Amino acid sequence: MLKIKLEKTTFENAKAECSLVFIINKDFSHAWVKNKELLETFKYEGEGVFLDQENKILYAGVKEDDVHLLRESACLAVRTLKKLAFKSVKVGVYTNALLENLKALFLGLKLGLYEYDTFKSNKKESVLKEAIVALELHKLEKSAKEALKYAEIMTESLNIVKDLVNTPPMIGTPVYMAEVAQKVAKENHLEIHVHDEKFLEEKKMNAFLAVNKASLSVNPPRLIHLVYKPKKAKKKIALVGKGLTYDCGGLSLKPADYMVTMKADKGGGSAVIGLLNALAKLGVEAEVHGIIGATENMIGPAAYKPDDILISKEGKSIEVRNTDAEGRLVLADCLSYAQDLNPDVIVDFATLTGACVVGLGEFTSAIMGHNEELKNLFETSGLESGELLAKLPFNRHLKKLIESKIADVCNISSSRYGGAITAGLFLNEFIRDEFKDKWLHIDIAGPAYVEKEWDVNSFGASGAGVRACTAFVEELLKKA
Amino acid sequence: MLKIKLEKTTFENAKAECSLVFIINKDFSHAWVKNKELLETFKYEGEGVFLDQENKILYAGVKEDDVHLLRESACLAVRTLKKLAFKSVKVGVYTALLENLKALFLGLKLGLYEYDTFKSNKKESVLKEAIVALELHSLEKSAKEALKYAEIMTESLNIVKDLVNTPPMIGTPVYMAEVAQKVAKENHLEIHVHDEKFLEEKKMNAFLAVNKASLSVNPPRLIHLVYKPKKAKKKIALVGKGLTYDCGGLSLKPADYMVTMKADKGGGSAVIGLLNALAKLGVEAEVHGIIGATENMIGPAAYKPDDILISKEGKSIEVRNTDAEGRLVLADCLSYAQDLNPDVIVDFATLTGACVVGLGEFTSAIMGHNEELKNLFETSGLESGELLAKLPFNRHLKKLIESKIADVCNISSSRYGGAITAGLFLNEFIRDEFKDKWLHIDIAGPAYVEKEWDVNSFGASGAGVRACTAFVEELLKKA
Amino acid sequence: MLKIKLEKTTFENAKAECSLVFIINKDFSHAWVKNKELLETFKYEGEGVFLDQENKILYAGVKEDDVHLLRESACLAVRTLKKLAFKSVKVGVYTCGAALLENLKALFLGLKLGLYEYDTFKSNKKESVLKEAIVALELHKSLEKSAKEALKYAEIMTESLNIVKDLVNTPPMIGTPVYMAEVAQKVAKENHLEIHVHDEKFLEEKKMNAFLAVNKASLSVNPPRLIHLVYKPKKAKKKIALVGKGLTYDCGGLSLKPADYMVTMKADKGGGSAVIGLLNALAKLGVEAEVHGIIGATENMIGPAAYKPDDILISKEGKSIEVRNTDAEGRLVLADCLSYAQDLNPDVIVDFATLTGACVVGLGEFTSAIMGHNEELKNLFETSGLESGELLAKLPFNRHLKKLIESKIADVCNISSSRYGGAITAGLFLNEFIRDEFKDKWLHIDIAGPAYVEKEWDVNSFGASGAGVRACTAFVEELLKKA
Ligand code: NA
Ligand code: NA
Ligand code: NA
Ligand SMILES: [Zn+2]
Ligand SMILES: [Zn+2]
Ligand SMILES: [Zn+2]
Ligand SMILES: [Zn+2]
Ligand SMILES: [Zn+2]
Ligand SMILES: [Zn+2]
Repeated sequence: MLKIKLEKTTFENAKAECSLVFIINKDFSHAWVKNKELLETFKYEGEGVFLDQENKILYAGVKEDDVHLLRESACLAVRTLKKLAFKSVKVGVYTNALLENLKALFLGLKLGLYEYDTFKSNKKESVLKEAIVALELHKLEKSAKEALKYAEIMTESLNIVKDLVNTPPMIGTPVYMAEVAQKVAKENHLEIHVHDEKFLEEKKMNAFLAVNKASLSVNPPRLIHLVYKPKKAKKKIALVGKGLTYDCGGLSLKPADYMVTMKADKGGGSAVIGLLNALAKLGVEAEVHGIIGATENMIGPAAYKPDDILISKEGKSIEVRNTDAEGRLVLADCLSYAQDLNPDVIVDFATLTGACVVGLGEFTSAIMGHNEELKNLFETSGLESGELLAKLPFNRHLKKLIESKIADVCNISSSRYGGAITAGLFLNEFIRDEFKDKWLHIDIAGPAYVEKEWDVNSFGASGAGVRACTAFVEELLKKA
Repeated sequence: MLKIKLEKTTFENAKAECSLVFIINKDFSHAWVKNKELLETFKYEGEGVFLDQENKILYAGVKEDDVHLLRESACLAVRTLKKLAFKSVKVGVYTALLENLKALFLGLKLGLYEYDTFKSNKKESVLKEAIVALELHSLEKSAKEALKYAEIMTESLNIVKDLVNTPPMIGTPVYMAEVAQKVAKENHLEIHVHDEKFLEEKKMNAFLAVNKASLSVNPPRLIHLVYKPKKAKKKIALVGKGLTYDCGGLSLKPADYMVTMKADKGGGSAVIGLLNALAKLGVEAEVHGIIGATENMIGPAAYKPDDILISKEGKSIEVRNTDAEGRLVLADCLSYAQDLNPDVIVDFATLTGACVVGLGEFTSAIMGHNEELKNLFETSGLESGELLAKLPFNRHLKKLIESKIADVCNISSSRYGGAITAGLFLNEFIRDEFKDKWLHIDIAGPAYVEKEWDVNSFGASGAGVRACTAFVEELLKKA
Repeated sequence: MLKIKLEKTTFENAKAECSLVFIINKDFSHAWVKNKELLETFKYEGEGVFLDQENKILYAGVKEDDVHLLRESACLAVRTLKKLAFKSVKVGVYTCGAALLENLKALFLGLKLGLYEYDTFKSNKKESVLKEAIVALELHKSLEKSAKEALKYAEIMTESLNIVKDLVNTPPMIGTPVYMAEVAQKVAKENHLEIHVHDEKFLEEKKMNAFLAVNKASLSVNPPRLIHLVYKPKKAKKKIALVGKGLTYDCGGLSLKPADYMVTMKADKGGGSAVIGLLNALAKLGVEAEVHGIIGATENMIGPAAYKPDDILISKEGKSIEVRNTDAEGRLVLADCLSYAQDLNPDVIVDFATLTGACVVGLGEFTSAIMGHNEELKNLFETSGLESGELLAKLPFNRHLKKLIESKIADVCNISSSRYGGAITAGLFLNEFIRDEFKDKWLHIDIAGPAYVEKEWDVNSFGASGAGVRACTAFVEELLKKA
């Protein structure tokens, strides 16, 4: 809740309790650097932050003239000030290019306040409450206002997602996800449907139901369906999300080291809820459907099993060989329900595979699908939004590794290599021909939840997928 | 090899002891399908091969009208006929025309390859020739061009494959050098073969560290091939990991992961084959092939987790795992490569398991800074029939190879991003003035695979050779 | 080194390019807190350091009035100042809960230790501008004589510690057993000590086959060294033998260590290294005792000549040893070196070894284990050692543990038959090689935890700590007091 006040005034004349000045690429020459000697004395060379005490100026380093590094720096700056006693900070303006840099600056600043400290007995309300932005170029009023609108909506949407994903699993049940979705629907006047295991049975979503069987009597599943219907709809978009509120691996039980952080296996479903908040408040011209399959994957005497053969809603049978490959079962059924809506575009988000993380690192999501133009659009837009992405290619050799001797498809690969992609090729088996060129699969298993601070993300949930998909939709609608 | 004869005749008039007919996308309607009824009776629907016994016609299915699937079926067809009694097969011409003809002739030829040297039941094939009727399903010009590529590329691939398949007691660093010597003699190439004393003079201590355990058994070799044509539009350095065996070192591999490590020399072998291909194709570029050859063995002299190595470039390396040895060898070989002032540097290595986990066994990773250069390699490589993907660097991953007691650590602090942090390790040894001239290709996946797939027999594939050849040809076009 | 200058003046009139003031227990009331308002505005509440830029004052928090936290904070202050542009810092004299002498020692040693870091191989490494601390002889709450005594201790102990740390931090390709002998030779030359460096033939003649078995794998690459340093003062009240495990690298042998466990094994020479540093310290402190430093140096490598599970070795002492795991090699080298040590007929024998993983599992990374039979001797080492700033714990033998190192085909086994009590059963194994006439004169110190830690803690930088040197030094001094 960092308020940003835009003011038609010079940086020098603007009034706040302290000052923020960015040092881009180690350039200390600007007028705003009031006491350069002080920096020399204490050897500040532009890496990280430095507080001039006398002048009450916080300097924040930006290693290269780069919009993404500016976003990071702004976040680090406000993180720093949050611990101090200044109620307000003033900052000059740093910079299509102008709009993107103002978005980065304002979003950066606002995300600086976030941390998941709900359970800390020492949590303190920040004194820092406002950033005063002097509308004057470091090197317009229309752009600032637009950027500020984005920053407020995106900050709110990301923090919704981050709060949901960070919520511990005894609390963050499938029912709890549905409640978060209800608030978002009520806030934006959206249509929402919340289906239970009875609906799932009716629609023959037996893959989804299988995953939930261990825990049905404790925490029943929810299929959550949000709809944003605007005045003008240029496209119909289905966003499909894995809402595994806890994943212990089922009977194929995860080792202890790997079960921690599995409250974040609802990262994909949570991003979809945040995406409907963001896309509705931005008022995009598209009918957007947010579909979340929510359940735990627990172990117990009613668990689904290695050797079970499940009949998916689409009709294809699935040999289960490992119950820890559960996200793709839930997704198989949720994608089927999505396709019944006849959307122009389907994007699914999932913390699907460990192999993705092994391949791309913790900070980068994978993009899969058939339509290269579509995959490129999502990548380019996503990269610009500040998310790290990489396309991973299908091939015919990988496709063969998910065959089953006794079912239509196996829920794991016969090889220990290519897991993220064979997982995407599993999902493909349930994408109808007439949707294969309209479909994107985004595996956010890495950056959805990371146990350290990085970029604009505090320890834990990051809200991965939200910015990227928002940018993707906006660019898509520009062509439409 | 498979002799391919180009004849200006109709398919019908051409003569051979059997016929090969491709069935594209289940189209059985063509005149060359002599007896449709037979195929109906025996339920042949165009998947794989089917042999018309009376007419002596082998049908080979191509699932889609696709040049790469054609290359695959052509290989399967010859594999099938290799076990039969026909000395010759005739085939029509299938169709851009150039790539199709290249795919056809290459695929046909590769169908004969099997690593069967140590098999006691091996017989010589009866099949010697494919008669190609120059008739579509000038032409002769394109055909003669595709056949020249096919012959050079088959030869080049089989050089790489025989070398990679050679078991480690035989395929020593010295053995690699001898193979490189042969290629240089056949191609009138300049060649230098340096030993551990040269390494020592050049202060290539990361390289030497990996070899220390086994120095007294099989000494290391730095192999330097040079192709220098009449006209050189570019200077190109090709740099290969030549680990002729990798047991992991003191960080010993589990038994399950040590099998196939004779193929840790896949990158170095690719480079040897590339100089064969690029010299015989007569490309207008000066090409240097640089191969760092050694084993990574375990013993009382092995370099150790906790060793801190001074690279030739001068940066220090904290060793935390002796099974990340390839990047040490390459660190020094890249430094040697850069002294040559090349316009382009590409390295090939079977570098990381994480690459394989990430992309699957059939696909190589492309890393670097220059997007235009990576894109050229990717696009040309895919067209050559190799599977590739670009993997992106980022600033977060770069932090993971930091060391508290050296300039860089030879492993990442994270379990995640292995192939890429290995790429970022290599990057610390690429001078600023070469960072935009550099490609890193991780072929740990497709270099060696324990089954047949596409045009590849069990074992070595020759991965990297086709993709880099196409990359070079495309590159010189723009120069 | 950080030059310390003692000056007879007030803190205020002393001159330096910056000041250091400790803030104890969040009390900001002292006159040396020049601008108290500044600290409030920027929410400095006494945790860690805070720099008053305008006044050039570094505050360093000391959570309680405690001599050990003072030592830690001093170190932090100088670590912080090392990265700045000040050539000199001035500080006053602090007397926390120790006494004046121990507080002076803490302050001066902490300050000096703040400069250490193992950065030899770093390319970015730069010399620090910070060269001196000006100590103004004025109490925060004979002073000069005590300060001179504390300064000498801090000077000798800093030097001794950094010798151990440089040696332990040295990577294994370089830090061979021969390299260990060379460092010992330098120490000997510097201090005019007797030194003997025995090779594998001496080991052979003395029938030290446990020692030799460990070395067999790597004999042809790096021959072993038995290092024997001797400090002989005019007046010696006691003969003290210090015995150290000098495994310059331990890959585990044929019982190969997992990869994640083989890293840091350059530090398996921590015990031997501490003994080398201990002779430097004790000679320069001029202690009144004949001190022997015995170091068994070798690698424990894998190879075709490596000693094996099922090998049965005849120790120098005569007892046969069933080997069931080659990664329990330190106790074999120590069996033979302890035997050698007892041949000196010392009054006290202390061995130091990075001996067991179980010790670390038991006490944590920061604490050493003390074993032996003589409770009073054990207590002297513990108390002395704690006061010196090392963390320590006595671990008790018992008869049930002793049975677990029995062998069906030899006199003793080099591992226990149980997964439990590893550090203690290793100590009981050592005991089998301690003659009856030395059982009440023997201490075994397992420094497997603190000798090497992969982070900064207390006064120790990433890596080697020099664990054991401060503790043993204090123990010898206390011992000689009563003698
Ligand atoms: Na994650
Ligand atoms: Na492979
Ligand atoms: Na330790
Ligand atoms: Zn799972
Ligand atoms: Zn899951
Ligand atoms: Zn390796
Ligand atoms: Zn390797
Ligand atoms: Zn050991
Ligand atoms: Zn040891």
